[PDB]
Amino acid sequence: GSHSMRYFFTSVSRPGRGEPRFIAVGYVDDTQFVRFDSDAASQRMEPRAPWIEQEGPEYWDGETRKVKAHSQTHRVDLGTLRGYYNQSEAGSHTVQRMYGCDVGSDWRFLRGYHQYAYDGKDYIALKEDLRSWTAADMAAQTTKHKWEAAHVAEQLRAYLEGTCVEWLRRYLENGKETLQRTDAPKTHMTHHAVSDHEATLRCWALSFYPAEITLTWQRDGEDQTQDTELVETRPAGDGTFQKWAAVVVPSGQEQRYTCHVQHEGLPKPLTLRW
Amino acid sequence: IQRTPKIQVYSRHPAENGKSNFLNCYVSGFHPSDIEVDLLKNGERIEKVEHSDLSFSKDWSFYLLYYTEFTPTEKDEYACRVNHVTLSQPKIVKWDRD
Amino acid sequence: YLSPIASPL
Repeated sequence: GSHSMRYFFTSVSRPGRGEPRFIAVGYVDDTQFVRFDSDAASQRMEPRAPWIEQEGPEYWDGETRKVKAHSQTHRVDLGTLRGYYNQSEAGSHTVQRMYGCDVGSDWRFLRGYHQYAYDGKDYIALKEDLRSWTAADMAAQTTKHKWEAAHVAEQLRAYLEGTCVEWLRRYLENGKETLQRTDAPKTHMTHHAVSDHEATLRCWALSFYPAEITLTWQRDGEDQTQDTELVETRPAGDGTFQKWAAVVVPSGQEQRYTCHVQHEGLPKPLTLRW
Repeated sequence: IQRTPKIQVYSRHPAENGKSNFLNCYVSGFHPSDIEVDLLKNGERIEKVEHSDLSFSKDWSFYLLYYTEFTPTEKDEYACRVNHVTLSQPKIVKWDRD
Repeated sequence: YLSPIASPL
């Protein structure tokens, strides 16, 4: 299938003393590969995947230089937003930024995005045309006006359509053994008797990558969504992911029910029964 | 915006006694980002606790994995204690093996 | 590979 590169940035003001906490992370698909923390001792962009260590000092200095420019933009943004919204200097506030590009299975440009939030609310986002903006309110309209005058959008379009996808291809090549390998779910099933009448069945999917997964229950070959639970997909810690789903069933009727697992790393979707 | 954290507490691998493992507490769906997370062994807090780099989802809500190495046994209980502005008091989730 | 410019608001 497709792939993506995405950076995520968070800036948090500290009003009593000093500058804001700033954290950046880089992802290729579901794999963190770089990071910056203002509170860390290095004050450098740092690798978090083996295949990015391949890169020389010049890369690391460039990335450190850009990440600190991002840091400063956000520092400035917090002040600008404080005055736009008439807030006092007593409060801690948050700024968040996410941008990135997607490519399809042919590794050619598909989409790009860039969105920005203030205290966890939409502020301004780049439209899919990569030529116009969506401001959520009148503060963000002023920004929209500034950025139209300054042709920010065109700068971003150059990056997203050009450089972003070039470096994504590079990363996918240099991280071939992991980034282009899918791991299939390791699946099993547990039972839990709550009373003599009521049994709970749980379908587990473990140790799979990428994160995208679908777990559905059937009864006598038909989709059941009643009396079922499905947890948020959660990370294992070792690069892979986990997810379970449960259904409550009458005790003695367990054989009627089936869990159905769809994942990119499975040629045919799986079926389990107790 | 204030969002209250969802929490899962779990092992990296199916758990067997005497067999070294990782205990995870995944906190997601929260806002703001200031949050306290502590893993507990028999009620007493654990010290060698790592956590992932702060990120967020489509909806702007933050998420974090806290983790630490551990060896289960039949006696030891494990839990995740979480505090956040949206809570009147700390939220404690016990690790069950399922 | 980060964007080379981060234009402020």
